Amino acid sequence: YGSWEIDPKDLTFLKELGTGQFGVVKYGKWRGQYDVAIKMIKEGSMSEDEFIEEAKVMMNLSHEKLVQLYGVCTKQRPIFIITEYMANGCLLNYLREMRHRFQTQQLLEMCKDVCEAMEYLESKQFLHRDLAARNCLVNDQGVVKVSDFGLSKFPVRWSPPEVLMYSKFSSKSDIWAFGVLMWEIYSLGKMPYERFTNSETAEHIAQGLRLYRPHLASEKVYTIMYSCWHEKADERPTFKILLSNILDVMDEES
Ligand SMILES: Nc1nccn2c([C@@H]3CC[C@H]4COC(=O)N4C3)nc(-c3ccc(C(=O)Nc4cc(C(F)(F)F)ccn4)cc3)c12
Ligand SMILES: CN(C)CCCC(=O)N1CCC[C@H]1c1nc(-c2ccc(C(=O)Nc3nccs3)cc2)c2c(N)nccn12
Repeated sequence: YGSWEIDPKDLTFLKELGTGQFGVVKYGKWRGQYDVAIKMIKEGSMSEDEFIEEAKVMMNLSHEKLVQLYGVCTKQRPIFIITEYMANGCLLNYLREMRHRFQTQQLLEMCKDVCEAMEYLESKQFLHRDLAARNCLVNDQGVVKVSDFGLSKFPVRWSPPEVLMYSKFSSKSDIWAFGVLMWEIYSLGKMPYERFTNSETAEHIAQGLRLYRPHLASEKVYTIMYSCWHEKADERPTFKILLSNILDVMDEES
């Protein structure tokens, strides 16, 4: 993989962070100085050679609000993925930690960070295909970044009606999921439609049921997340519009 190939001799493992979706993740250093996360691609977990379109995606996409790939160690097994280190870990766990006592301006900033990454992915005509708080990470400064981008159990509770009924994926199904991710942020990590199963959620969504306004979301913030859930996909905003709406609310409320 040319310049993306990292020499595993340059890595030093400092602590196991936990079992990531797809293998063990560890905090470590590159050439003793740079902080990195090291994902060990689990042995025979998914397909490899042909499935390495995910590395082509990680190697061609780059944004300040996307978790950055630094390199790979593929001349060995298990394969290592070296990425930017996100000290506060997964957004969903970060939201659930009641000790942060978040103010609403901090929650809207988390939405803006994700919206910026998504406007960038929209501009490259790329679909995340699993946008949710579980796939976002938080760095030491509280900056949220989107990870596992377009990786590749179906995320029923983040899907619009046309996806659940017809597998109609579009930029608008990522808009819908983003509205659900804003709801996860403003509810401090509640499971969307927490009283329902996936099957009950799909039928209620087809019937026009929508997630309620979380207590911490103002009417203006709620209007932004609710605009992502229009039944007609063409009536949902673009990520550029959502970003301008979020910036307007931050200037007004803050
Ligand atoms: N960069 C990270 N920093 C800190 C913590 N991190 C965790 C924690 C694991 C334990 C759970 C538990 O608690 C918590 O906070 N969690 C988060 N995962 C990642 C992380 C590291 C690397 C990747 C990664 O390699 N992504 C990738 C890989 C592919 C590829 F190549 F394999 F196809 C394609 C697309 N994306 C993903 C997440 C990171
Ligand atoms: C050489 N000097 C700078 C040493 C810096 C220290 C260094 O080399 N480090 C520190 C951590 C692991 C290792 C490492 N980092 C990277 C990397 C790649 C892209 C961007 C980026 O920002 N890309 C963007 N693309 C578009 C927009 S921004 C940032 C970093 C790479 C790489 N491509 N191959 C091998 C090793 N690599």
